[PDB]
Amino acid sequence: VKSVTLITKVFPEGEKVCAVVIEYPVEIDGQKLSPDQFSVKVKTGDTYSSRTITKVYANNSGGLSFSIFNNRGKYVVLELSTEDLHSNTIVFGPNFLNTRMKLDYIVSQLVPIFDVDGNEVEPFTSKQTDEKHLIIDDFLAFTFKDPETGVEIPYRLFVPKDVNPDRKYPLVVFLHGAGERGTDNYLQVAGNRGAVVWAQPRYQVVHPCFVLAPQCPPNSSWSTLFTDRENPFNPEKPLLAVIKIIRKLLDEYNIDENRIYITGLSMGGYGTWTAIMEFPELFAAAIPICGGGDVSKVERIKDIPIWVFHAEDDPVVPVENSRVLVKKLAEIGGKVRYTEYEKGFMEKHGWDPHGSWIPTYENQEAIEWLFEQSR
Amino acid sequence: VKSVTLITKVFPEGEKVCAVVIEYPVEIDGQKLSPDQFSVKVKTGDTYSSRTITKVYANNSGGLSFSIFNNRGKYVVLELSTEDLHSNTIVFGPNFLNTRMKLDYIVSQLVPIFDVDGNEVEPFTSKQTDEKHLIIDDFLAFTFKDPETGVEIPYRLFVPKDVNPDRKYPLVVFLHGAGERGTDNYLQVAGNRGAVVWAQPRYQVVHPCFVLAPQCPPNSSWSTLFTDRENPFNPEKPLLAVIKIIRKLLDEYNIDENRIYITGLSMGGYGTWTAIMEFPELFAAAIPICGGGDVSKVERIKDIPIWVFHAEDDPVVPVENSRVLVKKLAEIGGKVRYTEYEKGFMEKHGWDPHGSWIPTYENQEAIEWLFEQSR
Amino acid sequence: VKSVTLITKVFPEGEKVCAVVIEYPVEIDGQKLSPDQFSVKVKTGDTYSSRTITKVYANNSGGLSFSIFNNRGKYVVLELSTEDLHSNTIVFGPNFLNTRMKLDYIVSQLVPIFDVDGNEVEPFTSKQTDEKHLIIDDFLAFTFKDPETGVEIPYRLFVPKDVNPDRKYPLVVFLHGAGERGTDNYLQVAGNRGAVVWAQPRYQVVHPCFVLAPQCPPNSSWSTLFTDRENPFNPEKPLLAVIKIIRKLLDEYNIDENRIYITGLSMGGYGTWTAIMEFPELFAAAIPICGGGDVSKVERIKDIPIWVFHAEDDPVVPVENSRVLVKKLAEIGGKVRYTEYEKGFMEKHGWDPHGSWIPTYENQEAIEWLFEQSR
Amino acid sequence: VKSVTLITKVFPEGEKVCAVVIEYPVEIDGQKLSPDQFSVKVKTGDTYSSRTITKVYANNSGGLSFSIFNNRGKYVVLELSTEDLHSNTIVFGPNFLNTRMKLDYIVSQLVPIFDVDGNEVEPFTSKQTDEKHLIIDDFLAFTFKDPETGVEIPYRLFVPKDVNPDRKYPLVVFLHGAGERGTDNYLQVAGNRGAVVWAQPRYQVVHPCFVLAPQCPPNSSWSTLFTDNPFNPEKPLLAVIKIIRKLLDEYNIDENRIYITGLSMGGYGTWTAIMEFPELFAAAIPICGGGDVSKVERIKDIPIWVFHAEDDPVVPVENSRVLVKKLAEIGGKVRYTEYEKGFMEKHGWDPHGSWIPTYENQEAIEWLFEQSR
Amino acid sequence: VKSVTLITKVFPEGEKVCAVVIEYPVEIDGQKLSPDQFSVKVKTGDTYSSRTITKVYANNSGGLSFSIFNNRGKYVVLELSTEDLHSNTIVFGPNFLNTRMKLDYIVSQLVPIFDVDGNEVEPFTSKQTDEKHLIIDDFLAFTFKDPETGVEIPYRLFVPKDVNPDRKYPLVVFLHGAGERGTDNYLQVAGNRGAVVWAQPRYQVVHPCFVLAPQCPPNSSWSTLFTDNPFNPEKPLLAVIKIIRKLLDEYNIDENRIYITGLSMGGYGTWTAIMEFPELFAAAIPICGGGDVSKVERIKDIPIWVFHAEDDPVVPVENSRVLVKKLAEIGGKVRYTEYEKGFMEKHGWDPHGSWIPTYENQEAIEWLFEQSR
Repeated sequence: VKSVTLITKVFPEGEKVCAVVIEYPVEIDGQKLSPDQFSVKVKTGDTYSSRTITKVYANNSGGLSFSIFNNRGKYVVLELSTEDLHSNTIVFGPNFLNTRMKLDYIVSQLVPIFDVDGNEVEPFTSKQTDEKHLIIDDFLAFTFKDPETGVEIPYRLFVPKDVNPDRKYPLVVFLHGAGERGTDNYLQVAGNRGAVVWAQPRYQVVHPCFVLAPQCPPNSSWSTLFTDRENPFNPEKPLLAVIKIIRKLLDEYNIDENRIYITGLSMGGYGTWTAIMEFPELFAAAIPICGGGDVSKVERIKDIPIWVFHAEDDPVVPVENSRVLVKKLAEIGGKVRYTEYEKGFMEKHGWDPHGSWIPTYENQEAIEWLFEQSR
Repeated sequence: VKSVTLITKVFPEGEKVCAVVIEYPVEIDGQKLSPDQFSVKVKTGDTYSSRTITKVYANNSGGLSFSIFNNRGKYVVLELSTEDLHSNTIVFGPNFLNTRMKLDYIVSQLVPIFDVDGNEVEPFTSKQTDEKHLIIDDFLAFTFKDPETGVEIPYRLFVPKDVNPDRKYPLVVFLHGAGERGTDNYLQVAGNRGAVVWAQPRYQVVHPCFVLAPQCPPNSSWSTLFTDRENPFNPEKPLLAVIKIIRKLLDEYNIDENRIYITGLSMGGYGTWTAIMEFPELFAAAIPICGGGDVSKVERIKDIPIWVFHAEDDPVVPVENSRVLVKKLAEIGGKVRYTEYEKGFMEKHGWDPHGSWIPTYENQEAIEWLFEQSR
Repeated sequence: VKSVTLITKVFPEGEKVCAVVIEYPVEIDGQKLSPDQFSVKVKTGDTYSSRTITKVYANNSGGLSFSIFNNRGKYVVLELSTEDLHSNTIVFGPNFLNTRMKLDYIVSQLVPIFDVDGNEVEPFTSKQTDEKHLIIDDFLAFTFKDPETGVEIPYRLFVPKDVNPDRKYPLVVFLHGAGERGTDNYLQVAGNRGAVVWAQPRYQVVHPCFVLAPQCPPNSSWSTLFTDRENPFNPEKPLLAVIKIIRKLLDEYNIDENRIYITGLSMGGYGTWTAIMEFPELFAAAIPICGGGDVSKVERIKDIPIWVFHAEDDPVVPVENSRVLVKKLAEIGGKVRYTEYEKGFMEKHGWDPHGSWIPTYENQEAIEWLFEQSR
Repeated sequence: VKSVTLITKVFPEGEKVCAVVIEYPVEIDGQKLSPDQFSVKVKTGDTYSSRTITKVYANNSGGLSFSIFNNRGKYVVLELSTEDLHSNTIVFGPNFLNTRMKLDYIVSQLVPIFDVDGNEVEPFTSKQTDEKHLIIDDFLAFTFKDPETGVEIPYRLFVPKDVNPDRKYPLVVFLHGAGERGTDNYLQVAGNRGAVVWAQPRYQVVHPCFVLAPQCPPNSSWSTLFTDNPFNPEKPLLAVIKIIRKLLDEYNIDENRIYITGLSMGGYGTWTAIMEFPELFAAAIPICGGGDVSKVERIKDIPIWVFHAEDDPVVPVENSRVLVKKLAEIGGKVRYTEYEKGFMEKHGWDPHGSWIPTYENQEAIEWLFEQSR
Repeated sequence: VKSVTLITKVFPEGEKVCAVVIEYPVEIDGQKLSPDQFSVKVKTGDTYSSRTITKVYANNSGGLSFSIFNNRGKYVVLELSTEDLHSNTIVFGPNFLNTRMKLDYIVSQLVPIFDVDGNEVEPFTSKQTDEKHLIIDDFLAFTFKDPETGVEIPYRLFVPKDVNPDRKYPLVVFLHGAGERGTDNYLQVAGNRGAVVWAQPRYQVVHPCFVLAPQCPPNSSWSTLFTDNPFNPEKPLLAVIKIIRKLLDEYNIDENRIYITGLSMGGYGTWTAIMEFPELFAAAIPICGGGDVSKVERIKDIPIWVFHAEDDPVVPVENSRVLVKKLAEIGGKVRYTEYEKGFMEKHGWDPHGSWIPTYENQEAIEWLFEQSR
């Protein structure tokens, strides 16, 4: 048996282990396979618990790709329920700092299975061999040293593919929330669908597009939110660092300066507002999700298309925070939109009301809308 | 213990008691509070039944506002399930006349609770002290005497706030259904989300805007629906009265004559159609929900933007009623839209199929759409 | 007792028997009727199973029309749950060929019922007397002999009504999937909501419109999908036949040549792509649902408005199939849209992931969108 | 169709319709029969409501008797569920007087069924052509006027079948049950398993015997219970003694095994019967009643097994305690089975209904019969 | 309000709060009373938690006694559910030593209630003014120091009421239960129905008798079980014999029906008691214990009924087998009821807890009492 590969995918609520792919020395028909032949367990933290297997099938790809036409291949897929308790890869530390658990699995083929050549492959158990992160392992990693400050910002960058280099494509920059702050250069891309959505085939196929995901570094913030109990709206070192890495990106890549979009939640949201306000010239449009908020400075962004999102009953970042801005924006001639989710609506869907970014990145309108903005 | 305040909010299906706020002489941390410490009961009609408490928390506001940051305050909030049987404030009388039950509650703190100062507040029970109606207690009340007829129409009016008086804002006039007919000048604003939606922060913050809610007076109707088994489409005294109170409103207030929107359901819907047809000049746009219907007269409204709404299986006001109008409108060059909800769709969501206004006022498109109309 | 009429309606997932209407010699008040007075059973195949009755009511129409105002009439309606196991009329044969079961019912009035005249109608049992197919029995049937080939294509055609003959209306042509291939000239109209949606009152009332539903004939396909394991994209005899029957339609009917829309799923989808590519001049706009796919030939359709739909996890027609086209379209200047449903999304709603046409025809945007296209 | 016959059967809780037996003009292959092919509803009292069909079959018999070896033919039994809400024939009106609603049933055959050669059989609907009461229609009915007190007492009498007439058999006398006071000469025997348990084959093959169920008229009691102190003979009980004498005169009954048993008011009834005629009876099972403890000496020699649920809310458990205590301390021949609080509610029975598990206690039955003089 | 009184009752599983009795200053019409009108919570140990009110009413009594005929007045009983998680007064600490948390309850009347003339009665909240322990507060408490071994033994003693003093009555001696070792003179009698079953009216009206529940101090056992071989008398058991003698000296007790019974360690206790003083006892029910099989000859003549669950994970079922086997082969007078694997888990009891169904087995009770010398 060649390998056992854990597969992760980023779901609205974060990255989860979503399937396990086993590479058999020979092919195998899944025409005959079945979930109860197999066992998948996660360690947390000193015991194992069962992940529940929803489907089973085989292919030669190695992906989650399945055809009712050729249910055979050296790769057997074990698709797992995303509703499982320990499906997440990120445990929520307290304060505002999550951590992503070194992944720990054990898999078993419990009974013999019929192979195509054939006819009998003997039961095995194995810890994993491989992680393979969907729509995360496509972002290159780079660190950046702000030559003027010292501050080092890790960042992940998605770069379109099969795409004529003689055109220029947009850039969606993503600022993450306090929870993904860190140093591992991974959290920012796995915390929620903030960076990754823009990189999904479904969208790339109609709007290619770079994505940038800077990670901002445990003890600080994008804005001066966590660095100044005086006023949280000012540009902090990390945010400035990032503007420079946008500039680096412009320099190196067929990036259309006219369509630099920015978005982020919480700290990343506060951060979006600050970015556009301290650099009105830089960005084509913004989606700030549950942040704030320098009202004196809305005059600058009067001409930037902006869709705001906040849940009414968010108890971490008060909704008044977004209302103040939108209200002032609108009366001033804005160019602004605002979906504010109803009290309960979030809970109703199984979401902390603070996680207002979740329906947001699942909004086809918002994404389509963002791409029709330009300068 | 200073006070016990019932809080009502208008939900799609009507006003419900949604929380109870207790004012304690000292502050209290909810960091330590919990639903099972407390009891909330409603009288109906000679016995009490339990309202079920979903959350518990404390603040200094007095509102449903909660921060995971300062779960303390002289106000303790007891949030109640909106799914409870006797959560409504309006019992449906038979015929077509609802009544709103004088509200009758009793609340108890069942065990001692730790205060911040501290440390021990002793169990109590109390009937209520206060009602405090969210997004209803913002509409001023006024009665109007139609000097030409005699007819007295009570009305509630919402008036934007924090808003430059040197600009002019729109006016959304709301005509309610037979069920809210009356004299108490409350029903029209609590029957459903018809008046109140337009006054929600989420919308006011991007389109300020007056709202008018005339109440029409038990034995009559907006159109001659209930006053003439000959043809129901003609302007009845109440509807005419109202046009005059629009005129009063224009006179007194920075109301933009170009953006007078009108909407209503059933009798209020029939009434919307009549209003625009007998005063094509007055209104910028209309949303008529399950009404009718003077087809001869569609030529006048040929230029008014109109979105129609009716559920297919409404058994009170037949759907053909809306189809006839829309059909004739469209072929004539309308300027019309039409969402007709599928048989079952309503039931499926827990709604009488006659209550087609419910998804409607919960439609972001419809609201956004209404505000981009003007003359 | 005059008659017992089975009523069918086409639901997203196919035609189902949805109610039973009994014609009584006298009138009857349903004011007093009730489901438990009655029994409805289906044969499958040598035993009967219970259909579950959700409502009961009476009218004089004979339709599913109900008024809380006149719950009386010679027609008693027995509305049945659409969630029943043997509610469908089509059993899925294996391979790619469904068949529609000759319908077999037995109904009983189990106890006496009070009539209006009155007062006592005696229990009965009866097999059915009548089928009466909603929004299917409106399409005329015609067969066509392609004079150049020999191929005979049956087809169903919907023709607007109450509509000025001096204007011209659009034509929505529907190509069905392999499953509805056949000869009975019915399957194509009952397999899913593909033809019928466009004929629903809700839409006809705002966009009248012909609908054409050719049926393509067991051993073949619209494109050369099933007729050439070399390349599936070429025009097959049936598809060509159909273009000619469009021409027949133009000739005979007030059909606006500028607004000939085309749509279809699977084989019908493959077929849509081919149609527009081999006749760029003929069609105003297209919605191809899970098909393919001649990439070399996208240059021709560069100017046709097109909304593509495919579910990510469709295992019959791979999603890459639609992505390839959309991707190439877009970079070439398309005029294209693309909703690709998320892995799981379908299953989540109770739908085979291959049935991506189901949310699609239930999309108000897509329908509204289609009608604003023209030449 | 030749007929549709209801079948009643006395369950611990009382009488119930528990089968509908449908008589065909041919022979039906029950092999292929199914509950979902029929429907049975009971009118109450304005509307009808469904009865749950639990099983189906197919004998030549006509009784609720089924054999896996021939599931055929002429007769078709539909067994109904006894957890159905409207399975009770008796409805407790608002008092101590229940009543037996005349039975109203409609029965339909929903689909064609295959007969034995098969051959379809085409659907029908019908009201019932028949009632038929198991074991309960096996008790002869008689009335007796007290010659004496005018006061007429209806009785039901079970006679052993078909056993050697030149021998004497025991007599079991049952006393209901304020609930069953009346005139129909039916309530006393349908209220519960009071009189019927003795009559079931399972007990009759081994202790063949007569059983006597008189009926107290309304507005009276067996003891002076519902007149007032409550323990002296009332007209009705007096009259019953005479009926016993009448039966001895008329029947081969063993005078040394006349047993008495009763149930609530019948239970008072029982204690009074024995304390006032201590010579007459060989043994007694008073269930949740009471009686004169100043007269316990009189009965010190009769085997007695006393039954009462501790959480009884109608007849204070205390009434048995006092008697049992005094009895045992004075020499005895007494038994006591005091059901624990909760036990009754645990088994779905009103805690006053202690006769329910009692008459179902095979040890108590066998015990009674081991008595004599 | 005059008072709020908790009511404890010994359930097979141990002691529980099962009613709160609320004393008004007027008379309440229980007819109109409802569970949803009150709330009762038990503090444990930091927070409180809800108790389930299952029933409500309304007597002048004060006990858990209800009559449908007057649901009134002064006193109001709220019965609590015994399937509640925190219904146990005793919490098993981590060992063979449980403990009885001082009872902490808060009780509220949520709505006005109609009194008998009615007349509202206005809501209140209160902690408890009272405990009150059913049957358990009917055993006098005494201590005894061994004059002898210093070793002090607390005991509870039940005395028959109110029966003829010029007669001798049996004595039942109960031995807990490592769990119930202590000093409070309460655990032995609350752990389970060990001592109380004998005291319930249902058994007392028919076999009136004394019962003795001594308490083994902690760190000891009745036999040498928790010292070490485990079958010889320990200080505690020795002392208890003397208490028996003391009671005979002090009380009208029939020396020919002194019965011994115990339960786990008390069960060892029992086998040791009899093998070391074979003259003293008339019969014995050892429950899941063991003992010296080399000394079985000694006891060959005492009626004994042995009980033990086969899947016991504390005291190997084998210990009873060996004794019962040797006993029967040697002449006997022995019974054995070995509960099948699963039976205990089927009924919600720890398979070690075999005393639970045993003390609930009315056949075993009646059996013990049929013994003598």
